[PDB]
Amino acid sequence: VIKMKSSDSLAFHRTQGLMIMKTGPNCIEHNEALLEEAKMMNRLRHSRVVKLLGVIIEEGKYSLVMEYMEKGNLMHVLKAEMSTPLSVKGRIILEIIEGMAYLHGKGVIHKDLKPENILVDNDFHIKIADLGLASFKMWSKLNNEETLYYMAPEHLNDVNAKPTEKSDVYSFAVVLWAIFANKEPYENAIAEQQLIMAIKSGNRPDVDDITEYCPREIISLMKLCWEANPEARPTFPGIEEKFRPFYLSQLE
Ligand SMILES: Cc1nnc(N2CCC(C(=O)N3NCC[C@H]3c3cc(F)cc(F)c3)CC2)o1
Repeated sequence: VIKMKSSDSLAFHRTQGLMIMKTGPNCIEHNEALLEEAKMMNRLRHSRVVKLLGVIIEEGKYSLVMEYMEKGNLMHVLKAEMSTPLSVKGRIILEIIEGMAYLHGKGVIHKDLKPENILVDNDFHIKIADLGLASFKMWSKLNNEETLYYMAPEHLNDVNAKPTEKSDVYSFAVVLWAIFANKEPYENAIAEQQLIMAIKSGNRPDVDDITEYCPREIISLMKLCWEANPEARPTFPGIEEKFRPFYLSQLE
């Protein structure tokens, strides 16, 4: 089931086309649990969510195979020479909301939503990725064996609090900012105790640090989504209800 061979990093699959792949002694004790987890994550099927295409479960060699995304991540695309128009940026936002509302609907809480986890195709359409394996516990353990700017403040200096749907809504708010500032927030200052405590105090990325035009509605949306109280933040279906009419009438 959903098993690949190395005989079948950018990888040209033998029969099913272009794909992205991410590659220790074999431990038969965890192979069944890894295969079960990949099958589980493979059940996540949405137009704006990255599709986990396959796995390579071989002796001492483990790999995860996802689909190809030509233009790389959202930060790479924003920091490019050619500027991205408001209509494209607004579409990217709507697609992020859709992909996140799908994940939340399937009980998946991202925990690590950031521009590096938003992949872009040639046609500037996006897909939500989990490149840091935050939603794979079995496979994350293999990766570790012998950025905090998008993190909700309830998790900063508090590892034990269980993340929620509202933890992702906070991350979205900073992605929203980054889309308009065309850069990473907080002047790219090393994640420090000064910075963590400041964010916890109430500090947010500088809205006035956005030089290009950002509509009134999008500033309100990011300010509402990065609220200190998680209960005051909207849901992704809630955000969609307001954002889809705004994109159609004003941004498209
Ligand atoms: C190279 C390379 N480096 N990493 C990988 N992976 C690991 C992440 C995988 C991934 O994005 N997903 N798995 C299936 C659905 C999707 C997903 C998206 C979310 F927004 C949240 C999720 F919980 C899961 C793709 C393969 O391949």
